[PDB]
Amino acid sequence: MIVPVRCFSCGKVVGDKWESYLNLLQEDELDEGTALSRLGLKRYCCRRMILTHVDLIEKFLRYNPLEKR
Amino acid sequence: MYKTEKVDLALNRNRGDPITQHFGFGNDEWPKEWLEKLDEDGLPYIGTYVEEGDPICAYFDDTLNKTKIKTYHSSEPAYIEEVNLIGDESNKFQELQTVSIKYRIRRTPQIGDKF
Amino acid sequence: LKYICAECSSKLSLSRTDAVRCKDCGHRILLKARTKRLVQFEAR
Amino acid sequence: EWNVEKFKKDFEVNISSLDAREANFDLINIDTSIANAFRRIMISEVPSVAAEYVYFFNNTSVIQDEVLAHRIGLVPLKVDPDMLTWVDSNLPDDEKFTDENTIVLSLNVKCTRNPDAPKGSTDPKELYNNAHVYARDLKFEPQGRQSTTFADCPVVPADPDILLAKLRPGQEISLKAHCILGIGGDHAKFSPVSTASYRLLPQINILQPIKGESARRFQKCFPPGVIGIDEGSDEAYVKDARKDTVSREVLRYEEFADKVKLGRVRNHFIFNVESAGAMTPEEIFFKSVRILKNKAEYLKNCPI
Amino acid sequence: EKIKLLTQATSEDGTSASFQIVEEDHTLGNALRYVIMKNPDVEFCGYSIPHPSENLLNIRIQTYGETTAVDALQKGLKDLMDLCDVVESKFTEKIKSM
Amino acid sequence: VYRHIKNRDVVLMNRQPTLHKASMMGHKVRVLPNEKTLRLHYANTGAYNADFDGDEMNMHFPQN
RNA sequence: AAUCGAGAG
Ligand SMILES: [Mg+2]
Ligand SMILES: [Zn+2]
Ligand SMILES: [Zn+2]
Repeated sequence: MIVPVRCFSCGKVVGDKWESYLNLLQEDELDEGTALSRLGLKRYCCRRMILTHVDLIEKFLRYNPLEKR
Repeated sequence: MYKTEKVDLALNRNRGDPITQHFGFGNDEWPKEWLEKLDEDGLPYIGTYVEEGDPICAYFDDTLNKTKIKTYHSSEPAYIEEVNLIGDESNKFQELQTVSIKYRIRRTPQIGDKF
Repeated sequence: LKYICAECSSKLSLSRTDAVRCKDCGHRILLKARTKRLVQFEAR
Repeated sequence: EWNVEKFKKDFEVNISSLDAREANFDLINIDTSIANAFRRIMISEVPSVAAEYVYFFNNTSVIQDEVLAHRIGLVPLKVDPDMLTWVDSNLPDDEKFTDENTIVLSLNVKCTRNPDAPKGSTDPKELYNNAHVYARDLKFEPQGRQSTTFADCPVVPADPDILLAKLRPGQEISLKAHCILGIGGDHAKFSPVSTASYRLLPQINILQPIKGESARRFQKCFPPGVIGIDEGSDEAYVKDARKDTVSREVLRYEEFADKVKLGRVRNHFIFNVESAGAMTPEEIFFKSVRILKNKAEYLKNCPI
Repeated sequence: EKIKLLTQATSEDGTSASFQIVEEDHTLGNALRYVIMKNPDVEFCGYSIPHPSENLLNIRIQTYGETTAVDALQKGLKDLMDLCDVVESKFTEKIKSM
Repeated sequence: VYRHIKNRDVVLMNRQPTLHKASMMGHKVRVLPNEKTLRLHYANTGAYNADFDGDEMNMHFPQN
């Protein structure tokens, strides 16, 4: 749903890199491998954690029971 | 895991007879210990942690002049997710005879689960 | 204020022996609000 | 015979690099029995500080309380583990936590809609106020003597940019997290290394000369700085073994099937250590060595 | 409580004992076994974990004679301590050198 | 004394369908600290026709 | 308690 704090396999903190990954994908015209490398993700265990994240939290957040729609 | 149970206090009554059972607590002398699972309107606080035998919703029944509680029937501890008050569609105004209660149970992968 | 209308999402207080409906609009579904309480957890 | 002196004569360390997060070094003339002991202690036994007990006061967000507490337990904290003691579990909940072993973090954040947001704005940071919750929002609430002992170094996450949660207007989070000392063999959140491991130094035994164009392709079968062409004679030689990642691409050609043997130096360990952020990798290694020694000393002094 | 001598397996002269250590695993077991197998007086040495889900380590030491299994265990533990000390000192030397 | 089942007790194990008596044998109980499944050695799989992909089997505790 | 439907080995 929301980005995991750490990589499952090794434990490297990858929770602070999802927004940067999106920025490097959108603003810069970087491919996914280049963006992951420039974030500091060398092991494929760490690369998959960001390369394959879905970010369903944004779709969950549109159903807000506390604000008039 | 999410499970929704429906507490329908209108089970015993039928077709316009008075409201024998009302949600909440009466003026009796009931144990104060179950005030840490239930609100002052006889409903559970959202986010509470329920187990076996913990109160789920308190009702005051006039036919016995006493305050009884419904309890959680499951050996797996759960968390109260949401409580929905349901009112009947009839244009005649009534009290609440139905609250829906949602449970959240933590399904951490254990030894025995299938992948 | 312990209830929220399921459609207009306006906080409303429902007294006992009172009609279970939103005061603003005609919705008969109400959601219990979560109030401030201590709830311990394990960060595990 | 084997002796501590005969080990001290031959053991040596070659630090290849050393940062505040990652330290790469070598252990030579040591046994896997001890290198693996060091690696296992680094991963599991070296203590660190992580959030353990979370006391929610309100959570109207989409993320549920147990998930949020798990995420708050995962975020690493820049606390020197020596600055606090160990929690005595047998003590009652009232007196269990004290100013010398517990660090209190709080997170109070409400989301309100931004009334100045432009029309057609899709950025949550422009549409809403506090639509994102970060680890940096975890304020540090010192209590007792730590108000003076931690004045030199306030407790902050090693990664303040960790996206803890997201919010929408009306929603809010109010919680307290108690942070204590623990080890990674109990829960993976207390592990102070992103990953600590080693690898034997590869050996590339060239058996027959590879003179000619064959040297160009043989050198093409390895990482770039592993094989070189000798200036004098057109011969391939092993420049740097440490640069080799053992992928056996040379074995996939029958041309070199009987010209090279790939092996290892069974005593030459290349330790690569990364730190989560609470401690430096060199100090992690030093603590693991000390832990092994102290556990052996405890066994020695234990009556039998 | 930490270290226990299994009387059902010990020898009368003390030259073949078996030790049960709590809260230990391969990390200490393998290091201690390797170090004890450096004593020229020990005949048999090994470690076993009865069940992985229990934190109990078993150490067997059989000596040729002239010592005991307890003495061999003490020697191996002290040698392990000295090995750790020399590793620490050499690491610090190279840190300061850099 | 209705004592708890110790390690010196014996138990009867059975996996349905019971096609032959080898599919119902006696086992010495070894009490483990962690999980909530019954742990079986691999050599019993031939007798029970059992695999560890979701199979469940009964465990009867004789009383006299 | 039946009946129907979904499953597991
Ligand atoms: Mg089967
Ligand atoms: Zn990883
Ligand atoms: Zn309404």
